[PDB]
Amino acid sequence: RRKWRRWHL
Amino acid sequence: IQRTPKIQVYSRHPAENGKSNFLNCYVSGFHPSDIEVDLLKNGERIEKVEHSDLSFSKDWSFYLLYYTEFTPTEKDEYACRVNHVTLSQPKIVKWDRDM
Amino acid sequence: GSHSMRYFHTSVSRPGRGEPRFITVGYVDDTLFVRFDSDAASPREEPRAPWIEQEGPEYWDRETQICKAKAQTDREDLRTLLRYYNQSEAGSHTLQNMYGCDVGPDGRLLRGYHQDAYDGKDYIALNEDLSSWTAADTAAQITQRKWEAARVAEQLRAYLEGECVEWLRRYLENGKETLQRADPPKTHVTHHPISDHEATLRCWALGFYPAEITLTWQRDGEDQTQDTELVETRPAGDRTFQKWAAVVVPSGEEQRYTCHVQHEGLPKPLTLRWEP
Repeated sequence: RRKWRRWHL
Repeated sequence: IQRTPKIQVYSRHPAENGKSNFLNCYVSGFHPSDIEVDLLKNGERIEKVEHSDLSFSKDWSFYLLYYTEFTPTEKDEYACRVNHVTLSQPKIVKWDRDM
Repeated sequence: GSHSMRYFHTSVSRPGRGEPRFITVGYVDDTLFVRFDSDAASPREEPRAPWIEQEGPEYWDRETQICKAKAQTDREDLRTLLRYYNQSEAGSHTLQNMYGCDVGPDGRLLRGYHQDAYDGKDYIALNEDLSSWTAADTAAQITQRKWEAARVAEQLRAYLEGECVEWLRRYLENGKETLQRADPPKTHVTHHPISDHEATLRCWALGFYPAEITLTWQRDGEDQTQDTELVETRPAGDRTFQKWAAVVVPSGEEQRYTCHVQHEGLPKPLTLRWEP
Protein backbone atom coordinates (compact mmCIF):
# COMPACT_ATOMS: atom_id res chain seq x y z
CA ARG A 1 0.00 0.00 0.00
CA ARG A 2 0.93 3.60 -0.71
CA LYS A 3 2.42 6.38 1.37
CA TRP A 4 0.77 9.81 1.66
CA ARG A 5 2.96 12.53 0.14
CA ARG A 6 2.88 15.39 2.68
CA TRP A 7 5.46 17.82 1.30
CA HIS A 8 5.96 20.19 -1.63
CA LEU A 9 8.97 20.87 -3.85
CA ILE B 1 15.81 15.80 -22.32
CA GLN B 2 14.51 14.19 -25.50
CA ARG B 3 14.98 10.46 -26.14
CA THR B 4 13.68 8.71 -29.24
CA PRO B 5 11.64 5.49 -28.83
CA LYS B 6 12.97 2.04 -29.39
CA ILE B 7 10.34 -0.04 -31.20
CA GLN B 8 9.70 -3.78 -31.38
CA VAL B 9 6.75 -5.36 -33.22
CA TYR B 10 6.09 -9.03 -32.48
CA SER B 11 3.45 -11.60 -31.57
CA ARG B 12 2.58 -12.98 -28.15
CA HIS B 13 2.89 -16.58 -29.42
CA PRO B 14 4.86 -18.01 -32.36
CA ALA B 15 2.83 -17.19 -35.43
CA GLU B 16 0.71 -19.89 -37.06
CA ASN B 17 -1.37 -18.95 -40.09
CA GLY B 18 -5.07 -19.12 -39.27
CA LYS B 19 -4.55 -19.19 -35.48
CA SER B 20 -5.64 -16.32 -33.23
CA ASN B 21 -2.75 -14.47 -31.59
CA PHE B 22 -1.87 -11.02 -30.22
CA LEU B 23 0.10 -8.43 -32.16
CA ASN B 24 2.31 -6.29 -29.91
CA CYS B 25 4.14 -3.02 -30.43
CA TYR B 26 6.47 -2.25 -27.52
CA VAL B 27 7.84 1.30 -27.40
CA SER B 28 10.46 2.11 -24.82
CA GLY B 29 13.30 4.38 -23.86
CA PHE B 30 11.51 7.58 -24.85
CA HIS B 31 11.04 11.04 -23.35
CA PRO B 32 8.77 13.00 -23.22
CA SER B 33 5.85 10.63 -22.77
CA ASP B 34 3.53 11.99 -25.50
CA ILE B 35 3.56 9.40 -28.28
CA GLU B 36 1.22 8.17 -30.99
CA VAL B 37 1.18 4.47 -31.86
CA ASP B 38 -0.96 2.74 -34.48
CA LEU B 39 -1.10 -0.91 -35.46
CA LEU B 40 -1.63 -1.39 -39.19
CA LYS B 41 -3.11 -4.22 -41.24
CA ASN B 42 -2.23 -3.92 -44.94
CA GLY B 43 -1.56 -0.22 -44.39
CA GLU B 44 -4.85 0.54 -42.59
CA ARG B 45 -5.20 1.49 -38.93
CA ILE B 46 -6.58 -1.29 -36.75
CA GLU B 47 -9.43 -0.11 -34.52
CA LYS B 48 -9.75 -0.58 -30.75
CA VAL B 49 -6.03 -1.28 -30.11
CA GLU B 50 -5.35 -1.28 -26.38
CA HIS B 51 -2.33 -0.17 -24.44
CA SER B 52 -0.67 -0.47 -21.07
CA ASP B 53 -0.57 2.29 -18.48
CA LEU B 54 2.39 4.66 -18.70
CA SER B 55 5.39 3.52 -16.66
CA PHE B 56 9.10 4.15 -16.75
CA SER B 57 12.53 2.59 -16.32
CA LYS B 58 15.30 3.38 -13.81
CA ASP B 59 16.69 6.07 -16.16
CA TRP B 60 13.22 7.78 -16.17
CA SER B 61 12.52 6.88 -19.81
CA PHE B 62 9.00 5.68 -20.60
CA TYR B 63 7.63 2.42 -21.99
CA LEU B 64 4.24 1.32 -23.32
CA LEU B 65 2.84 -1.85 -24.86
CA TYR B 66 0.20 -1.50 -27.59
CA TYR B 67 -1.62 -4.68 -28.55
CA THR B 68 -4.54 -6.20 -30.41
CA GLU B 69 -5.88 -9.65 -31.17
CA PHE B 70 -5.02 -10.81 -34.68
CA THR B 71 -5.03 -13.91 -36.85
CA PRO B 72 -1.91 -13.94 -39.04
CA THR B 73 -2.12 -15.28 -42.57
CA GLU B 74 0.39 -15.91 -45.33
CA LYS B 75 -0.29 -12.64 -47.15
CA ASP B 76 -1.61 -10.06 -44.67
CA GLU B 77 1.06 -7.54 -43.69
CA TYR B 78 1.13 -5.97 -40.23
CA ALA B 79 3.12 -3.03 -38.95
CA CYS B 80 3.43 -0.48 -36.17
CA ARG B 81 3.52 3.28 -36.86
CA VAL B 82 5.07 5.51 -34.18
CA ASN B 83 5.13 9.30 -33.97
CA HIS B 84 7.08 11.23 -31.34
CA VAL B 85 8.58 14.71 -31.07
CA THR B 86 12.05 13.24 -31.74
CA LEU B 87 10.93 11.96 -35.17
CA SER B 88 10.86 14.11 -38.31
CA GLN B 89 8.28 11.72 -39.79
CA PRO B 90 6.42 8.73 -38.32
CA LYS B 91 8.43 5.51 -38.14
CA ILE B 92 6.87 2.35 -39.56
CA VAL B 93 8.24 -0.99 -38.37
CA LYS B 94 6.88 -4.03 -40.20
CA TRP B 95 5.99 -7.20 -38.32
CA ASP B 96 8.33 -10.09 -39.15
CA ARG B 97 7.16 -13.38 -37.67
CA ASP B 98 10.80 -14.48 -37.34
CA MET B 99 11.68 -11.59 -34.99
CA GLY C 1 14.17 -15.17 -2.83
CA SER C 2 14.42 -11.39 -2.87
CA HIS C 3 11.52 -9.15 -3.88
CA SER C 4 10.61 -5.53 -4.54
CA MET C 5 7.66 -3.20 -4.43
CA ARG C 6 7.55 0.01 -6.43
CA TYR C 7 5.12 2.84 -7.02
CA PHE C 8 5.71 4.91 -10.18
CA HIS C 9 4.08 8.28 -10.83
CA THR C 10 4.04 10.63 -13.81
CA SER C 11 2.35 14.03 -14.12
CA VAL C 12 2.48 15.83 -17.48
CA SER C 13 1.30 19.42 -17.72
CA ARG C 14 -0.70 20.54 -20.78
CA PRO C 15 -1.23 24.30 -20.72
CA GLY C 16 -4.50 25.33 -22.31
CA ARG C 17 -5.79 21.75 -22.08
CA GLY C 18 -6.87 21.57 -18.45
CA GLU C 19 -4.99 20.19 -15.50
CA PRO C 20 -1.99 17.85 -15.82
CA ARG C 21 -2.53 14.22 -16.64
CA PHE C 22 -1.53 12.00 -13.72
CA ILE C 23 -0.83 8.26 -14.07
CA THR C 24 0.50 6.00 -11.34
CA VAL C 25 1.13 2.25 -11.29
CA GLY C 26 2.30 -0.16 -8.62
CA TYR C 27 4.46 -3.27 -9.12
CA VAL C 28 5.58 -6.21 -7.03
CA ASP C 29 8.69 -7.57 -8.76
CA ASP C 30 7.77 -7.56 -12.50
CA THR C 31 4.00 -7.77 -11.86
CA LEU C 32 1.75 -4.76 -12.26
CA PHE C 33 -0.92 -4.85 -9.54
CA VAL C 34 -2.59 -1.40 -9.28
CA ARG C 35 -3.17 1.60 -11.53
CA PHE C 36 -4.73 5.07 -11.35
CA ASP C 37 -5.32 7.43 -14.29
CA SER C 38 -6.68 10.91 -13.61
CA ASP C 39 -8.31 11.08 -17.05
CA ALA C 40 -10.78 8.30 -16.24
CA ALA C 41 -14.38 9.16 -15.46
CA SER C 42 -14.53 9.37 -11.63
CA PRO C 43 -11.03 7.90 -11.31
CA ARG C 44 -10.28 5.19 -8.76
CA GLU C 45 -7.27 3.07 -8.13
CA GLU C 46 -8.01 -0.23 -9.84
CA PRO C 47 -6.67 -3.77 -9.40
CA ARG C 48 -4.46 -5.29 -12.09
CA ALA C 49 -3.52 -8.61 -10.45
CA PRO C 50 -5.85 -11.27 -9.05
CA TRP C 51 -4.29 -11.40 -5.57
CA ILE C 52 -5.02 -7.70 -4.82
CA GLU C 53 -8.73 -7.97 -5.66
CA GLN C 54 -9.46 -9.44 -2.19
CA GLU C 55 -8.56 -6.16 -0.47
CA GLY C 56 -11.72 -4.59 0.92
CA PRO C 57 -13.38 -1.29 0.08
CA GLU C 58 -11.44 0.60 2.77
CA TYR C 59 -8.22 -0.34 0.98
CA TRP C 60 -9.44 1.00 -2.37
CA ASP C 61 -10.83 4.17 -0.79
CA ARG C 62 -7.53 4.96 0.95
CA GLU C 63 -5.43 4.19 -2.14
CA THR C 64 -7.71 6.33 -4.29
CA GLN C 65 -7.47 9.26 -1.86
CA ILE C 66 -3.67 8.99 -1.78
CA CYS C 67 -3.59 9.03 -5.59
CA LYS C 68 -5.84 12.10 -5.80
CA ALA C 69 -3.72 13.86 -3.16
CA LYS C 70 -0.55 13.01 -5.12
CA ALA C 71 -2.03 14.37 -8.37
CA GLN C 72 -2.85 17.63 -6.56
CA THR C 73 0.60 17.91 -4.98
CA ASP C 74 2.12 17.35 -8.43
CA ARG C 75 0.01 20.13 -9.95
CA GLU C 76 1.34 22.57 -7.38
CA ASP C 77 4.90 21.23 -7.72
CA LEU C 78 4.78 21.69 -11.52
CA ARG C 79 3.92 25.36 -10.95
CA THR C 80 6.78 25.70 -8.47
CA LEU C 81 9.27 24.16 -10.91
CA LEU C 82 8.41 26.81 -13.53
CA ARG C 83 9.57 29.39 -10.97
CA TYR C 84 12.70 27.45 -9.97
CA TYR C 85 13.83 27.14 -13.59
CA ASN C 86 12.55 30.53 -14.86
CA GLN C 87 10.27 28.78 -17.37
CA SER C 88 7.20 30.11 -19.09
CA GLU C 89 3.67 28.82 -18.56
CA ALA C 90 3.38 27.81 -22.22
CA GLY C 91 5.19 24.47 -22.38
CA SER C 92 4.42 20.93 -21.27
CA HIS C 93 6.65 19.57 -18.49
CA THR C 94 6.97 16.23 -16.72
CA LEU C 95 7.26 15.32 -13.04
CA GLN C 96 8.10 11.73 -12.10
CA ASN C 97 8.50 9.99 -8.77
CA MET C 98 9.31 6.45 -7.73
CA TYR C 99 9.42 4.99 -4.26
CA GLY C 100 9.42 1.54 -2.71
CA CYS C 101 11.43 -1.18 -1.04
CA ASP C 102 13.46 -4.32 -1.63
CA VAL C 103 13.31 -7.24 0.81
CA GLY C 104 15.57 -10.25 1.17
CA PRO C 105 14.56 -13.89 1.43
CA ASP C 106 13.90 -13.49 5.15
CA GLY C 107 11.64 -10.52 4.41
CA ARG C 108 13.78 -7.81 6.03
CA LEU C 109 14.40 -4.45 4.36
CA LEU C 110 17.38 -4.56 1.99
CA ARG C 111 17.05 -1.04 0.51
CA GLY C 112 14.46 1.72 0.32
CA TYR C 113 13.98 4.25 -2.49
CA HIS C 114 12.37 7.62 -3.07
CA GLN C 115 13.40 9.75 -6.02
CA ASP C 116 11.98 12.54 -8.16
CA ALA C 117 12.80 13.74 -11.69
CA TYR C 118 11.81 16.83 -13.70
CA ASP C 119 11.70 16.74 -17.50
CA GLY C 120 13.40 13.34 -17.51
CA LYS C 121 16.40 14.31 -15.36
CA ASP C 122 17.24 13.55 -11.75
CA TYR C 123 15.89 16.24 -9.41
CA ILE C 124 16.18 15.02 -5.79
CA ALA C 125 16.75 11.54 -4.36
CA LEU C 126 16.66 10.10 -0.87
CA ASN C 127 20.01 8.45 -0.20
CA GLU C 128 20.34 4.79 0.78
CA ASP C 129 20.69 5.87 4.42
CA LEU C 130 17.03 7.00 4.29
CA SER C 131 18.26 10.08 6.14
CA SER C 132 20.03 12.45 3.70
CA TRP C 133 19.38 13.83 0.21
CA THR C 134 21.13 14.16 -3.15
CA ALA C 135 19.97 17.29 -5.02
CA ALA C 136 20.88 17.47 -8.71
CA ASP C 137 21.14 21.27 -9.04
CA THR C 138 20.58 24.57 -7.21
CA ALA C 139 16.80 24.37 -7.73
CA ALA C 140 16.63 20.96 -6.04
CA GLN C 141 18.78 22.37 -3.23
CA ILE C 142 15.87 24.72 -2.47
CA THR C 143 13.66 21.63 -2.16
CA GLN C 144 16.34 19.90 -0.08
CA ARG C 145 16.41 22.81 2.40
CA LYS C 146 12.61 22.67 2.72
CA TRP C 147 12.59 18.89 3.17
CA GLU C 148 15.35 19.02 5.79
CA ALA C 149 13.39 21.64 7.72
CA ALA C 150 10.23 19.49 7.51
CA ARG C 151 12.01 16.21 8.38
CA VAL C 152 10.68 14.51 5.22
CA ALA C 153 13.45 11.90 5.28
CA GLU C 154 12.32 10.69 8.71
CA GLN C 155 8.74 10.30 7.44
CA LEU C 156 9.92 8.30 4.44
CA ARG C 157 12.22 6.13 6.54
CA ALA C 158 9.33 5.20 8.82
CA TYR C 159 7.21 4.13 5.83
CA LEU C 160 9.99 2.31 3.97
CA GLU C 161 11.14 0.31 7.01
CA GLY C 162 7.62 -0.42 8.23
CA GLU C 163 4.52 -0.44 6.04
CA CYS C 164 6.38 -0.84 2.75
CA VAL C 165 8.03 -4.09 3.89
CA GLU C 166 4.99 -5.31 5.82
CA TRP C 167 2.57 -4.84 2.94
CA LEU C 168 5.05 -6.30 0.42
CA ARG C 169 5.21 -9.42 2.61
CA ARG C 170 1.40 -9.54 2.69
CA TYR C 171 1.19 -9.31 -1.10
CA LEU C 172 3.86 -12.00 -1.56
CA GLU C 173 1.82 -14.35 0.64
CA ASN C 174 -1.55 -13.56 -0.92
CA GLY C 175 -0.04 -13.80 -4.40
CA LYS C 176 2.28 -16.72 -3.67
CA GLU C 177 0.83 -18.77 -6.55
CA THR C 178 2.31 -16.30 -9.08
CA LEU C 179 4.67 -13.90 -7.32
CA GLN C 180 6.64 -16.84 -5.86
CA ARG C 181 6.64 -18.88 -9.09
CA ALA C 182 9.37 -18.51 -11.68
CA ASP C 183 8.26 -19.61 -15.14
CA PRO C 184 11.25 -20.88 -17.13
CA PRO C 185 11.72 -19.84 -20.74
CA LYS C 186 10.52 -22.09 -23.50
CA THR C 187 13.52 -22.17 -25.81
CA HIS C 188 14.29 -23.05 -29.41
CA VAL C 189 16.75 -22.16 -32.17
CA THR C 190 15.68 -21.05 -35.65
CA HIS C 191 17.74 -20.79 -38.82
CA HIS C 192 17.38 -17.98 -41.36
CA PRO C 193 19.42 -18.19 -44.58
CA ILE C 194 20.97 -14.90 -45.66
CA SER C 195 22.76 -16.19 -48.76
CA ASP C 196 24.33 -19.43 -49.90
CA HIS C 197 27.28 -18.44 -47.66
CA GLU C 198 25.74 -17.43 -44.32
CA ALA C 199 22.65 -17.80 -42.17
CA THR C 200 21.32 -16.32 -38.95
CA LEU C 201 20.86 -18.55 -35.92
CA ARG C 202 18.31 -17.04 -33.56
CA CYS C 203 17.95 -18.37 -30.01
CA TRP C 204 14.52 -17.71 -28.53
CA ALA C 205 13.40 -17.51 -24.91
CA LEU C 206 9.61 -17.24 -24.55
CA GLY C 207 7.06 -17.16 -21.77
CA PHE C 208 9.43 -16.56 -18.87
CA TYR C 209 8.88 -14.75 -15.55
CA PRO C 210 10.49 -12.79 -14.00
CA ALA C 211 12.14 -10.68 -16.72
CA GLU C 212 15.79 -11.23 -15.65
CA ILE C 213 17.49 -13.68 -18.04
CA THR C 214 20.85 -14.29 -19.70
CA LEU C 215 21.12 -15.47 -23.32
CA THR C 216 24.51 -15.95 -24.96
CA TRP C 217 25.95 -17.60 -28.05
CA GLN C 218 29.20 -19.54 -28.02
CA ARG C 219 31.25 -20.89 -30.92
CA ASP C 220 33.40 -23.87 -29.95
CA GLY C 221 32.87 -22.85 -26.33
CA GLU C 222 34.00 -19.22 -26.75
CA ASP C 223 31.62 -16.33 -26.16
CA GLN C 224 30.39 -14.40 -29.21
CA THR C 225 29.45 -11.23 -27.35
CA GLN C 226 30.75 -8.81 -29.98
CA ASP C 227 29.01 -10.73 -32.79
CA THR C 228 25.63 -11.28 -31.09
CA GLU C 229 22.48 -9.25 -31.74
CA LEU C 230 20.53 -9.27 -28.47
CA VAL C 231 17.08 -7.64 -28.43
CA GLU C 232 15.75 -5.85 -25.35
CA THR C 233 13.59 -8.07 -23.15
CA ARG C 234 9.99 -7.40 -24.09
CA PRO C 235 6.57 -8.13 -22.55
CA ALA C 236 4.42 -10.81 -24.11
CA GLY C 237 1.25 -9.19 -22.75
CA ASP C 238 0.26 -12.11 -20.50
CA ARG C 239 2.60 -11.43 -17.53
CA THR C 240 5.55 -13.16 -19.22
CA PHE C 241 8.54 -11.91 -21.19
CA GLN C 242 10.43 -12.71 -24.39
CA LYS C 243 13.98 -12.27 -25.63
CA TRP C 244 16.16 -13.53 -28.45
CA ALA C 245 19.85 -13.51 -29.38
CA ALA C 246 21.14 -13.97 -32.92
CA VAL C 247 24.48 -14.67 -34.61
CA VAL C 248 25.41 -14.80 -38.30
CA VAL C 249 27.19 -18.06 -39.04
CA PRO C 250 28.95 -19.52 -42.08
CA SER C 251 26.82 -22.10 -43.88
CA GLY C 252 27.63 -25.59 -42.66
CA GLU C 253 29.20 -24.42 -39.39
CA GLU C 254 25.96 -24.36 -37.42
CA GLN C 255 26.93 -27.21 -35.10
CA ARG C 256 29.87 -25.21 -33.72
CA TYR C 257 27.37 -22.77 -32.15
CA THR C 258 25.62 -23.25 -28.82
CA CYS C 259 23.05 -21.01 -27.16
CA HIS C 260 23.19 -20.76 -23.37
CA VAL C 261 20.17 -19.78 -21.29
CA GLN C 262 20.15 -18.88 -17.60
CA HIS C 263 16.89 -18.19 -15.79
CA GLU C 264 15.61 -18.60 -12.22
CA GLY C 265 12.87 -21.00 -13.36
CA LEU C 266 15.17 -23.47 -15.05
CA PRO C 267 16.20 -26.60 -13.12
CA LYS C 268 19.66 -26.06 -14.66
CA PRO C 269 21.05 -23.70 -17.32
CA LEU C 270 20.31 -24.83 -20.86
CA THR C 271 22.63 -25.43 -23.78
CA LEU C 272 20.84 -25.56 -27.14
CA ARG C 273 21.81 -26.05 -30.76
CA TRP C 274 20.05 -25.76 -34.07
CA GLU C 275 18.23 -29.03 -34.80
CA PRO C 276 17.27 -29.31 -38.52
